[PDB]
Amino acid sequence: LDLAGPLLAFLFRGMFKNLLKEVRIYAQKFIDRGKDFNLELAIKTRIIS
Amino acid sequence: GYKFGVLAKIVNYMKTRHQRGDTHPLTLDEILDETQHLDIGLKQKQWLMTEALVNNPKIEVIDGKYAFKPKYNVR
Amino acid sequence: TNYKPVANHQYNIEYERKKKEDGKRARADKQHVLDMLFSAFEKHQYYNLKDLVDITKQPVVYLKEILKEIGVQNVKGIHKNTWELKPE
Amino acid sequence: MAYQLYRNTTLGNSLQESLDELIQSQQITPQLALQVLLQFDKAINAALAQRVRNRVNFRGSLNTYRFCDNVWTFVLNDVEFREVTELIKVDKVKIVACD
Amino acid sequence: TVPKLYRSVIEDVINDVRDIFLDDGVDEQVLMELKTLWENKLMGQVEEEPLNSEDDVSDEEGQELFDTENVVVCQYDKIHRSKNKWKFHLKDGIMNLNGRDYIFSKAIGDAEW
Amino acid sequence: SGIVPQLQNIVSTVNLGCKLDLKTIALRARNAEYNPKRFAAVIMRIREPRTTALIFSSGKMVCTGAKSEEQSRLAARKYARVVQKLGFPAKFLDFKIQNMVGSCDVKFPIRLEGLVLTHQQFSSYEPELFPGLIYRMIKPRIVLLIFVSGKVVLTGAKVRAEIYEAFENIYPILKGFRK
Amino acid sequence: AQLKFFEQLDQIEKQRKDEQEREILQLRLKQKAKEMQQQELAQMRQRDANLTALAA
Amino acid sequence: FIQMSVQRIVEDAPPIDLQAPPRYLLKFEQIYLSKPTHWERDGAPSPMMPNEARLRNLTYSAPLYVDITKTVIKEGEEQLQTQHQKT
Repeated sequence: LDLAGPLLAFLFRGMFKNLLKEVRIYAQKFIDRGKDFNLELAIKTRIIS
Repeated sequence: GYKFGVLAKIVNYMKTRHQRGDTHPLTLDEILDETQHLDIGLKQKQWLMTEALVNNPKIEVIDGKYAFKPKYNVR
Repeated sequence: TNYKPVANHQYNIEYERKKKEDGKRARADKQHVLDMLFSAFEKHQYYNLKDLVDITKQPVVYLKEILKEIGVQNVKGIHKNTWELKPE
Repeated sequence: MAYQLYRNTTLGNSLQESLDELIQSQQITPQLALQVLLQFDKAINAALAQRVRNRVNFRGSLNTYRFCDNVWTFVLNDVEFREVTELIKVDKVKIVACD
Repeated sequence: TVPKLYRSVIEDVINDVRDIFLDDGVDEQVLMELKTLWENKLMGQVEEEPLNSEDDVSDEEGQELFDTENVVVCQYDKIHRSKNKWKFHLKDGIMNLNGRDYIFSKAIGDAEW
Repeated sequence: SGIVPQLQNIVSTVNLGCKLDLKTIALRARNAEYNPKRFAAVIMRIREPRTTALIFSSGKMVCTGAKSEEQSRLAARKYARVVQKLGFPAKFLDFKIQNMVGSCDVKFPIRLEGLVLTHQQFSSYEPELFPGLIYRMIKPRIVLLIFVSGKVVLTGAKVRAEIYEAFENIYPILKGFRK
Repeated sequence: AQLKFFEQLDQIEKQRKDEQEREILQLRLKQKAKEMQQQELAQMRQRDANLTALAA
Repeated sequence: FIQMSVQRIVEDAPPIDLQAPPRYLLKFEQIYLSKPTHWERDGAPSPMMPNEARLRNLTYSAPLYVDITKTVIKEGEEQLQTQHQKT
């Protein structure tokens, strides 16, 4: 039986994979431009929320 | 690389001469002295003379001395 | 403590400082630019404009003018149409 | 083919005069003299960069200045070169700077 | 002090030119002779086009022509100016004041225009 | 009103009518500096008028720092004469005063909050960006920086008449917000 | 002159080792590349000498 | 879920490797969770009671924070490690 926990765990794993994906994209653009990147700006909270 | 941009520089010098207006053909060694090509090896110069100078359409050969063809371009 | 108010981001000020210190590329004389271009072509037969700009350290427009004067764009199977530094 | 700053100083002038004497004597070719000057420029730049570890100060007034090709040509008057160990007074000075 | 630095510079220069003297095929005695000689030598105008209406609007240009006065040659890291004053972070360099030479690493300067 | 703004800086542009070599001007001029990496023009300074001029290869020059119109014109002529003495065919063509800056004090503190509330259409007061209130006068095209200390700086004027007219217009408004 | 020629021959002897060094790995090519790089610096470095002579 | 799975998922998420030369490494270390909070239009946080959420059509959610260590290797033989607490 998949209760609230395991189901939410599956969703959260998917959304965290996403979050790291956009973090990688955002940081990669700045790194390619040669300028350092702001970690706080790299994070999209709306993904998980 | 080696021995290519020097040839390009010689050809550009010929265009500069033609913006100058000196129709009289010039000696290749004198051109080298003007363009600071003394350092380059002599064998490359000989290969240029035998092959590249004749292949270049703009270049012409008169009385054993190489210069542009005043007929090719419109006057 | 997250997203604390700040006049300018540290990365942004560092990048701006680097840009200001480096300064814009200057338009050098045609003779010197041409000599550098010919030297580069000796090292490599085919050059992309983006890397050629880095090698020459000249404004893109000025370099494009000088390169249009002599070199010619060839449409090729390497990946795209690129400049050819050989005048002919 | 280098920075070429210290040539127009006492040291560079002495080296140039010596090279001129050898050239007059045919002992050395002008290309060799130029090579010697280039090597001297490299060595002197390295030596001043490395073996000098003293700070100096100075004050005064500026009468002229010029800049071209990253070359400053300041012209100061009534300069006082102050150092912790000694103080030097000069009526006029020309500061040539490069980078 | 300064003479000792000069001797160290001599050593560096000779060591640096040895390889060139081998490359050019010249005999090594040239370096000895060079060092000997070097040491010995050391020790209502409506029509405004005409600009002639003003004269003597310049100064004597012979200072730069002479250059006989004291001369400082160095490298600059930062040079700032705020509307009156010129500020100087000149790094390691050489100075020729009254013939005697001075050596420095950090030079700080303030001047007025 | 009894108060007249006093000019702090004047900008004037003049065409020399001939192309120039910036490197040659930098090498031969007295107080000129040329950094193509930083700026594309040559910056020169003359102390007696106490002004700074930027000279471009196109032959057009901009003179700034002059406290008076006569000083600006004389400084522009002096710069042109220096360039001419350097051998170029420099002339004095279409000299014009592009912008004038004036300053003054009203000698009383001002309530910028009330002023902006009354004249929101022309006022802009953002203490976060700049402590001085920016007022955009329409009838004269003048921008006024008004400060709580009473200092007023007018800019954007082409002639001294605009500066004086703008101050005359603003003074009655400021007097109504005296603190 | 003969002695000088013999000395010169040793140059070619050691240029053989140079080839074997390419065969071990190109040293000559590397030297040529190094020479190519200096040209630009020399031109920039040179530019200063002509103007400094005019200045002083 | 909250105590074990969220933290374990964050830990198991591979470190982010970036390079394009300097290279950056991002590692998520610790999970922090505050009490359910609601932000007023003025931006002032305040605890959100479930009855208030029901009445005001809010979502009974708790802010989630991660400790993130960013290490940059500049290839200059020095690496700078900076930790952002509770991002």
